[PDB]
Amino acid sequence: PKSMQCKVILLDGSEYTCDVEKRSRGQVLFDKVCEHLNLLEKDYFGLTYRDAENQKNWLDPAKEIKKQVRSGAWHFSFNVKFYPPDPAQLSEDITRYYLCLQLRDDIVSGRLPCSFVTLALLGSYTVQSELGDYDPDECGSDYISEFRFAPNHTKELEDKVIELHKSHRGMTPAEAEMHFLENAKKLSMYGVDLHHAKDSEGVEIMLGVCASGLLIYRDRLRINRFAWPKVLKISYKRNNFYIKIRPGEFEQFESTIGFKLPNHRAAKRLWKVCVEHHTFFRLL
Ligand SMILES: CNS(=O)(=O)Cc1cc(C)on1
Repeated sequence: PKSMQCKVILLDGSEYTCDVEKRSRGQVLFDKVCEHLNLLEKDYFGLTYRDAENQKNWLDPAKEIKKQVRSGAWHFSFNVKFYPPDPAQLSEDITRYYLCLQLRDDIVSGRLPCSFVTLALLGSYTVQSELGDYDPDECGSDYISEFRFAPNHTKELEDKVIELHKSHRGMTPAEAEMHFLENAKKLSMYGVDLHHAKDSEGVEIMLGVCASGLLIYRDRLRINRFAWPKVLKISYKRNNFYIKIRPGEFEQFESTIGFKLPNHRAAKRLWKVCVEHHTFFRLL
């Protein structure tokens, strides 16, 4: 029984290595990584790989790993797939922990834009969670944390992290992680998966996929939103993505909105993440 070596980048930046039978479904590898992480609330997470075009794809747990990675290396990342709008209601602290680690990467990467004050406040909770109570002995007037807090670090930002860290004396790691999440969950790009696209007129837009629905970013004043309940049918054909928008009261017909994606693979990927978000965040 032939086994393939799998390498998974964990959210703390370390590498987990295991073996699975070469005909294994994605669920097999996912279960091994989740057991390694002592993670029970597995439903919010998944594994990503890079396709032949270097695009991030979700590893489908129902399908063979080899028929997804195809010609590519068996290298993956462990990531949050469904960002909970209500992190307080997750049953375990360790779930909230992995969600914080993902969000810290969302912030440092620039995928999750954040004001100066929120960067400093999120930083201060991470520092409290990881070092515990503020200690002056560690930090002088010229202190710069090992912690990456932001896409661009400034001395002013480091100073504000410390000032807020001082206010958190006695806060437990679980408590600081919950505060991190209560702030992060409010950011306008929290849990928004962005896809480049063109509207039916050729104008360049972003489509955002998240808990509350499909978002269409056209300009800083032209932002459309389709709550999942208002979405009957999601389809793709060639380079095109389509959503069937439910008839308004007393309207005779559904409305159809069409987008142009860069290529057929980009259209399919957007369709799949939409269907998965629609299913997941249909109901409670
Ligand atoms: C605490 N989790 S949440 O995403 O905020 C709500 C939710 C969705 C599903 C499924 O289970 N719970």
